[PDB]
Amino acid sequence: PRSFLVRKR
Amino acid sequence: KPPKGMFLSQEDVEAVSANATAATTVLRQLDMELVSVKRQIQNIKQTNSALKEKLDGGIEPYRLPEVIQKCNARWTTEEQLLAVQAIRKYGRDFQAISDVIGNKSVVQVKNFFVNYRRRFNIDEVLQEWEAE
Amino acid sequence: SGVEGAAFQSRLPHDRMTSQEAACFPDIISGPQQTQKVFLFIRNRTLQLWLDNPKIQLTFEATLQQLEAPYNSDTVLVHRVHSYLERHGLINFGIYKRIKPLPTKKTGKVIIIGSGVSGLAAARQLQSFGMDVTLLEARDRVGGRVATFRKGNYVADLGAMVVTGLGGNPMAVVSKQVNMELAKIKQKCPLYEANGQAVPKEKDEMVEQEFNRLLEATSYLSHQLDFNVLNNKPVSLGQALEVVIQLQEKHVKDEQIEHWKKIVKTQEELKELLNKMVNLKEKIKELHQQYKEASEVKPPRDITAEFLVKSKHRDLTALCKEYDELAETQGKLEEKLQELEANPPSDVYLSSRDRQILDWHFANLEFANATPLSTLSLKHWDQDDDFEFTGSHLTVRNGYSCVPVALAEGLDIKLNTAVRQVRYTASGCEVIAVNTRSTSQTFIYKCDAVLCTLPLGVLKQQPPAVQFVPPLPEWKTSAVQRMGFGNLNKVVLCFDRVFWDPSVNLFGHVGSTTASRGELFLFWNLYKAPILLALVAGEAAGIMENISDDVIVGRCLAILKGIFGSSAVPQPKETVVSRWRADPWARGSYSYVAAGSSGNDYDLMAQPITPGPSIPGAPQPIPRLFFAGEHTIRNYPATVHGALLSGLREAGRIADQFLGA
Ligand SMILES: Cc1cc2nc3c(=O)[nH]c(=O)nc-3n(C[C@H](O)[C@H](O)[C@H](O)COP(=O)(O)OP(=O)(O)OC[C@H]3O[C@@H](n4cnc5c(N)ncnc54)[C@H](O)[C@@H]3O)c2cc1C
Repeated sequence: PRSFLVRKR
Repeated sequence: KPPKGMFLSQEDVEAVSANATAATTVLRQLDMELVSVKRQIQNIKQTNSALKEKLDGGIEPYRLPEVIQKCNARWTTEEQLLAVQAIRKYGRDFQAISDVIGNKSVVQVKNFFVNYRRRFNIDEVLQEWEAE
Repeated sequence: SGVEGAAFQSRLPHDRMTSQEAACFPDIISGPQQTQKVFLFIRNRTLQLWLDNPKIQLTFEATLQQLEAPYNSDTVLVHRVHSYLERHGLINFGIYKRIKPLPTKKTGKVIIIGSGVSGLAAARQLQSFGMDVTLLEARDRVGGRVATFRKGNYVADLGAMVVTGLGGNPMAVVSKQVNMELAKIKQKCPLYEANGQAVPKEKDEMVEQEFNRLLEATSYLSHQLDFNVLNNKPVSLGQALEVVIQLQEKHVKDEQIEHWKKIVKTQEELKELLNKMVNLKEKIKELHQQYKEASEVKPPRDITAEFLVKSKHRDLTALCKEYDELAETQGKLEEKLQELEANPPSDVYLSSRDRQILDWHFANLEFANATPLSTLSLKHWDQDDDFEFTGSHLTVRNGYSCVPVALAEGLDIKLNTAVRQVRYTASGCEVIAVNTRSTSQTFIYKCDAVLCTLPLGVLKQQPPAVQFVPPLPEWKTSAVQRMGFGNLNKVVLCFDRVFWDPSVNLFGHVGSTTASRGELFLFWNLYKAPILLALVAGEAAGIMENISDDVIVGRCLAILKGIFGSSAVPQPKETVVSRWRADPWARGSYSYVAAGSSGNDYDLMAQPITPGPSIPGAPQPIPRLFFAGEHTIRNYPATVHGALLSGLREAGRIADQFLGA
């Protein structure tokens, strides 16, 4: 899912 | 509501989706349209370069010195005859007629017509100028 | 507040009753506002008490003692609230010291397929509700897709690695109950291109900003323009990104065209003016000669000869004025034309290096969803976004296995027991398993209920690893087909010394091609020992499972050598390479919302199966076959907390059925 993305901004 | 610096219209989306290679087709037709406009620049700027060559020197050799002559209220016989010929060559262009004579304001030239209408048949002279 | 914060930490609205509550307390929610606020405070307060000391059981008596009037007035209301919370695993869940030892007399029998977190979570709840529970596990270990590598001091997760924030996370409660070493992950993560050169800071920021704008655009394309079906097929996220990029290239070209088109309009004005000035120069030249010849006639002269000099003079100064006005007009069009040449629009939308760096951000997205962007539903890929936890993401330095192992204590777990067939009827169920070590040794488990925690990958396997008798209905099997099961692999590199920056937890590697954007695109440094963990995401994961560990460790060392220099990178002491798609007890990494699927399929996966009656004209039976696991929890899919919560949910649904509410 989206939450796993690195440096999410 | 689209994000700033992104451009997404219904028409554009439909034009890319319509076909399986519509996207690539639309992008090449803009590329060919661009190459076509860039060669039409080279053509006109090379045409314009030639016209600048022909204007080299400006009109400085054909330029005439400025006349510093001071407008006078008294009408000499010469000035009257210059005027009648000015009325013959130019129409009611009061400005040109003043410039020809060289010492009569547009006001002074305005009055000339009414005073001498009778004596210099100015009606006849204007009819002769109109016929040409 | 403390009561309001307990509701938040339990993923409940503090000031409102949920659908689940409305069902168990219809009298209250249908009635007066004051009784609802009393209910909500009792609930919120009971939660607060549990959350403050989750290492010991919270009894009903203990709850009533710590309630002040008029909330402790109604003892039955407090008992109903406490019981509801306990049943649904909002309190007294995970690993806690029990005050009143479990009764020896057990009601009902449940077989749980799989001892993953979903299985273990359910098992504990059921056992603690006084049911007979047995877990069947194909592997020689518990934890499932929570898998921790251990050789000496080396510790590295091949499965779940990250706690996605503690704010509303039930793993917050578990971390207090189990000794997990939670270590915050530093968001800072530099990129390094094909050659090993760090992306310059200014450029990195530009591409990242462009990635987020491209995503925001796909969302606009989806919700505002309703671009969700194309050629009677669901639109992929990948497709939408291609289309958005093309429209950005299309604009760049359109922009250039409009700019060059206004340059030619100016050049054509100048051309039309120059022609006017060239014709006027000739007429000025001719008229100067005429005046010259007229003035060459020396005085004395008659008045017509004088008039000719004067008229030609006047005419020549007039034409010289016109040419001076045109020469001014020419001079300002040459300024305008030189300014347009000075400020051209952008040559290209994205450079070749930019597109390579953008591909790394797509790889990051392909890692998170564990699938190529061409498989994700444009509309629903992010459907769980509103339930993301708050707080810093953390790693488990202990190794995440510490959690399942803890949950497994005191549970009847048959390891090396591969379920082959699940039979369910009006009178009960048989689960048929075999020994993984010798397929000939057959086991038969008779139970009132089966909890299936088989991964979506397994449920999808054709031909089936597990046969259902009778077969699962079309509505269940259609959901299984529709739903996406992704892949994502990890390369574990154990060294003798740290040759990398200890203050940086992650660092990217940019691939040459789009086709390989996922291949070892990210490196993790989260562990005490000198261990680097490399992710294989996107299309690369599937393909890299056929390539041998040596070649993969090979491609890894090459990439690391390029960033830190040949002398700095030694040979690794221990290497491990995950192959989750090839693993027959996973058949992939975790679920994604595939194009053509939605959140609703997750709810379909969660729905239990009710057998037909044995004898026709017999009353409607009870449900026998239940489903838990990350593919069953719509609001927290593809996570450990999701698995955890899906287990607790099915334990409550099963208890409600077989022990009564
Ligand atoms: C590489 C990777 C990284 C991840 N990273 C994270 C992360 O950072 N954070 C996070 O929250 N989540 C993460 N996840 C997801 C997380 O691991 C899972 O969502 C969760 O562990 C799933 O638990 P489950 O009980 O639903 O399934 P599982 O853990 O797979 O449990 C199912 C069990 O069924 C068993 N089984 C299969 N077939 C049979 C059979 N025929 N008979 C008997 N038993 C059988 C399996 O062996 C397994 O033990 C990651 C997953 C992977 C693969």
